[PDB]
Amino acid sequence: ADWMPGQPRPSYLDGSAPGDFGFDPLRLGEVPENLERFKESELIHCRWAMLAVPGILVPEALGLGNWVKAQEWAALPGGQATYLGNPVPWGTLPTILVIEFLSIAFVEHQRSMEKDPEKKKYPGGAFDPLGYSKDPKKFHEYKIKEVKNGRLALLAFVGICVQQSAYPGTGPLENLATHLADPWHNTIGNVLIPA
Amino acid sequence: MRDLKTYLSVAPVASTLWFAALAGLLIEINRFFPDALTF
Amino acid sequence: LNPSLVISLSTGLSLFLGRFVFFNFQRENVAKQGLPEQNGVTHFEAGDTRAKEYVSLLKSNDPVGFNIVDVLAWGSIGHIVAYYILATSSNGYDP
Amino acid sequence: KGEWLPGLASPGYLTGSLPGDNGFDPLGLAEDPENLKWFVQAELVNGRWAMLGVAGMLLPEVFTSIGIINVPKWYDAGKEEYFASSSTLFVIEFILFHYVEIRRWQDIKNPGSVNQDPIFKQYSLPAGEVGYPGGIFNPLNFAPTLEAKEKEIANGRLAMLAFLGFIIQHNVTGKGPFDNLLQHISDPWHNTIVQ
Amino acid sequence: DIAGLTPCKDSKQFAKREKQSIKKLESSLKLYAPDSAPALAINATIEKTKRRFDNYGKQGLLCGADGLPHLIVSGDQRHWGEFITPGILFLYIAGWIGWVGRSYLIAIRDDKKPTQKEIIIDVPLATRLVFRGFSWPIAAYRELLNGELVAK
Ligand code: CLA
Ligand SMILES: CC(/C=C/C=C(C)/C=C/[C@@]12O[C@]1(C)C[C@@H](O)CC2(C)C)=C\C=C\C=C(C)\C=C\C=C(C)\C=C\[C@@]12O[C@]1(C)C[C@@H](O)CC2(C)C
Ligand SMILES: CC(/C=C/C=C(C)/C=C/[C@@]12O[C@]1(C)C[C@@H](O)CC2(C)C)=C\C=C\C=C(C)\C=C\C=C(C)\C=C\[C@@]12O[C@]1(C)C[C@@H](O)CC2(C)C
Ligand SMILES: CC1=C[C@H](O)CC(C)(C)[C@H]1/C=C/C(C)=C/C=C/C(C)=C/C=C/C=C(C)/C=C/C=C(C)/C=C/C1=C(C)C[C@H](O)CC1(C)C
Ligand SMILES: CC1=C(/C=C/C(C)=C/C=C/C(C)=C/C=C/C=C(C)/C=C/C=C(C)/C=C/C2=C(C)CCCC2(C)C)C(C)(C)CCC1
Repeated sequence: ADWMPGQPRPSYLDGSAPGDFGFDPLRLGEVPENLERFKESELIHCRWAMLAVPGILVPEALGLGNWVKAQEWAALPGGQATYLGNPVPWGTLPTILVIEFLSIAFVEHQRSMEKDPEKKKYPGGAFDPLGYSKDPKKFHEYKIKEVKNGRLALLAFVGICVQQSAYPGTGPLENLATHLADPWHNTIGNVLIPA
Repeated sequence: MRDLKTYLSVAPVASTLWFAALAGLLIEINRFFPDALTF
Repeated sequence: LNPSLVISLSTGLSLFLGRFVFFNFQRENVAKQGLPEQNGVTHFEAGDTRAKEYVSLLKSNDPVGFNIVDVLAWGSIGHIVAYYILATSSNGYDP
Repeated sequence: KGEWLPGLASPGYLTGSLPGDNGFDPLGLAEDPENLKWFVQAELVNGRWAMLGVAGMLLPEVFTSIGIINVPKWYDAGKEEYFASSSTLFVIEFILFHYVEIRRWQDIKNPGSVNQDPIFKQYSLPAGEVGYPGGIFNPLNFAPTLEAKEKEIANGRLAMLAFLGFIIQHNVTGKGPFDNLLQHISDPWHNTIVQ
Repeated sequence: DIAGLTPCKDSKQFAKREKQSIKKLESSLKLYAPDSAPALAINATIEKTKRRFDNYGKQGLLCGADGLPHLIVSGDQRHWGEFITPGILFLYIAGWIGWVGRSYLIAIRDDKKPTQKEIIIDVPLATRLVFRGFSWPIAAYRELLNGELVAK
C-alpha cells in the first residue's frame, strides 16, 4: 500500500484505479457496487471543490469579500449582489435561487440517467472538446492528475471551513496574512491549546 | 491434617476467611483514612 | 408579489418538470415497485373489488402519456411551493 | 542467563536469548510471546527516553551548581519564555513525532518494511533487528553486540528508576535532584525520608 | 459555579451544618466528667467531625443550597476525584477479580471432576493465579487479539 508503507492494502484495491493508493481502513468499498458509486461520487466532489477553492481565494485577493462576506448581502431583506463591483441587474435572492434550482436540478438529474458506469464518471464527448481523452495512455494519466488535484482541493476546502470555524468572519487569505505576522505565534496551536 | 486442610478449603470456610480478611482490611482503611468521599 | 403570478409560475414549472425532465424517472420507479400486493397478489386480485386501478382515468392521448393524475400530482407541488413563497414573503422574518 | 533472585526458577519463556534476561517477570506480564515482543520494544524506548531525560534533568543542575552555566531547574524550564509559543512547539513536536513514531510502528508490525527513504528512494537502512535500526542511526558504526545491548538496557533500567526518583523526590522536597543529594550528604542520618 | 452550586469552603449552610453537629455532640459531652471514657469518645467524634468538614472544603467539593456536597461526574477536570478517579480504581479491581475468577475456571475445566474444585477451593492453584489479575488489561486484550477470549 502506497498510502501507508508497510501496511497491506485491501484485496479489492490493486492500484489500477486512478488514485488507488490502497486507502480504505474502514473497508467501505468492499461491496463492489458501492466502490463504483464511490468512485463516481469522489470525482463529483473533486470537481466541485476544484471550482470552489479558486472561487474562495480569487475574490478575496481582489475586491472586498472573503467567501463568507460574499454571502452576507442576501438573508437580510434588501438584496444587492455585486459581481466585480457592479451590482448585477438580477442579484436578488429569489431570482438566482430559482435559477440555481432549475438549472442545477436539470443538469444533475440528467447526470443520473446515464446507465453506463464509465460515462457516469468520465462522460466525454462535449465535455472533452480538446480531445484530451483520445489517447488511452494519456487519458489515464490525466485521470490520476484529476483525482490528486481534486483530493488536494477537498483538503483545502476542509481547511478553509475549519479555519473559518476557528476565526469566524475572517477569510482564508487573511488567515495566511495573520500567520505570516509571526508564524511562531499565530498557528493552529492557539486553537488546539487555548490560553 | 490433610483432611482438615481440605475442609478448611470448602466454599463456606474459604469464604468467611476471605471476607473476614476483606472486612478487616476495609475497616482499617476507614479507621486510618475516614470519611473519604472524594477518591 | 402577485399571487396569481406566483401560483401560476410555480405550477407551470412543476408541470413542466413532470412532463419533460422527470417523467421517465417517475414512470420507471412506479413500474419498479408496482401495485401493492398481499401474499404475492394485488389487493384487487385477492378480491378487494374496491382496489381496482381506474384505467379509464389513467388513459391519455398526450404523447408521453402524461395524464390527469400527473396534472394533479405535479400541479399540487406547484401550489405548495407557491404558497410557501407567498406566505414566507408575507412575513418580515429576520434571521 | 542472570538471576534477579538466586535459586529462583526463571519463567520458561525467558530462555536466555534477549539481552537483559535475568529471569525477572514475577507477575507473568510477558508469558504470551507477542506481549514479550512488544514489551521488548517498549522497554528499549522508555529506557532510551529516560536516559535522555534523566541526563537532561540531572546534568544541567550539576553544572549550574558548579557555576559554568546558569539554566532553570527542570521543573521550572516550561515556564521560561522561548522564541516560539509553547503551544506552537507542541504542535510541531506532535507532527514530527507522529511521522517518526508511525514509522517505528510499521517496522514493529512488519520488520524491514520501512527501512528505505520514501523521498530520496536511493537511501536505505540495512537489514537488522527491530528496535536497533542502525545505518544512519549508527553513524559511528559501533558493533551492536550483546554486551552493548546489555549495557544499553542496564543503563535504561537505571535511568527509568532514577526518573521515578526525580519525580517523587520533587513533589516531596520542592527542590531539585542534585539539591536532594547535596542536602543528603550534609548529615545523612537525619535527612533520609524524614519529610 | 457548576450547576449553580458554590464551593463548600464558601458555603454558609455547610458551615451551619458543622456548627449544629458539634453543638449536638456537645449537648451529650456535657453529661460526662472530662476524664471519663464517654467524654474522650464524644470528643473523638467531635474532632473527626471537624476533620471531615475541613477536608471536604479543602478538596474542592461543591455544595448546594442544602449545605451538602454534590458530586460532579460529568468529566470536568476539577472533579475527577468524585467519579473518574475512584471509578478507574474500581474497574481495575473489578477486572482483577473477574480475570482471576476466569483463570481458575479455565485451570480446572479439563480436570477429572471439575465441580470438585468449585466447591472445595484448590487454594494452592488459587495463590498462583491471584496475581494474574495485576495485568488483566494486557492479558485480556491479548487473548482477544488471538481468538482465545471468546468462543465461536
Ligand atoms: C469468574 C467469575 C465471574 C465472571 C468473570 C462473570 C462474568 C460475567 N457475568 Mg457473572 N456470575 C458469577 C461469576 C462471574 N461472572 C457468579 C458467581 C454468579 C452467581 C451470583 C453470576 C451471576 C451473573 C448474572 C445473574 C449475570 C452475570 C453477568 C455477567 C457478565 C457481565 C458482568 C456482570 O453482570 O457481573 C455480574 C456479577 C455478578 C452478578 C456476581 C458475580 C460476582 C462474584 C463475586 C465473582 C466470582 C467470585 C468467584 C468465587 C472467584 C473465585 C476465584 C478463585 C477460586 C481464584 C459477565 C460475562 C450478567 C450477564 O450475563 O451480562 C451479559 C448477568 O446478567 N453473572
Ligand atoms: C472533504 C470532504 C470529503 C472527505 C471524506 C474523506 C476524508 C473520507 C475518508 C474515508 O472514507 C475514506 C476515503 C475511506 C474510509 O475507509 C476511511 C474514511 C476516513 C472514512 C468532501 C467535501 C466536499 C466539499 C465540496 C463538495 C464543496 C463544494 C462547495 C462549493 C459549491 C462552494 C461554492 C462557494 O464557495 C464559493 C465558490 C464562493 C462562496 O462565497 C459561496 C459558496 C457557495 C460557499
Ligand atoms: C520515559 C522515561 C522518562 C523520560 C523523561 C524525559 C523525556 C524528561 C524530559 C524533560 O526533563 C527534560 C530533559 C527537561 C525538563 O525541563 C522537562 C522534561 C520534559 C521533564 C521514564 C520511564 C520510566 C519507566 C518506569 C520507571 C518503568 C518501571 C516499571 C518497572 C518497575 C516494572 C517492574 C515489573 O514490571 C516488571 C519489569 C515485570 C513484572 O513481572 C513485575 C513488575 C514489578 C511489575
Ligand atoms: C546510537 C549512537 C550511534 C552512533 O554511531 C554512536 C553513538 C553516538 C555512540 C550512539 C549514541 C548513543 C548515545 C546517545 C548514548 C546516550 C546515553 C546517555 C543518555 C545515557 C544516560 C544514562 C542515564 C543514567 C544511567 C541515569 C542514572 C541516574 C542515577 C542513578 C540517578 C541517581 C540520582 C537519584 C535518583 C536522586 C538523587 O537525588 C540524585 C542522584 C544520586 C544523582
Ligand atoms: C392540454 C394541453 C395544454 C394545456 C394544459 C394546461 C394549460 C394545464 C394546466 C394545468 C393546471 C393549471 C393545473 C393545476 C393544478 C392544480 C392543483 C392540482 C392544485 C393543488 C392544490 C393544492 C394541493 C393546495 C393545497 C393547499 C391548500 C388547499 C391550502 C394552502 C396550503 C396548500 C397550498 C398546501 C398545453 C397548452 C400545456 C399543451 C398542449 C396540451
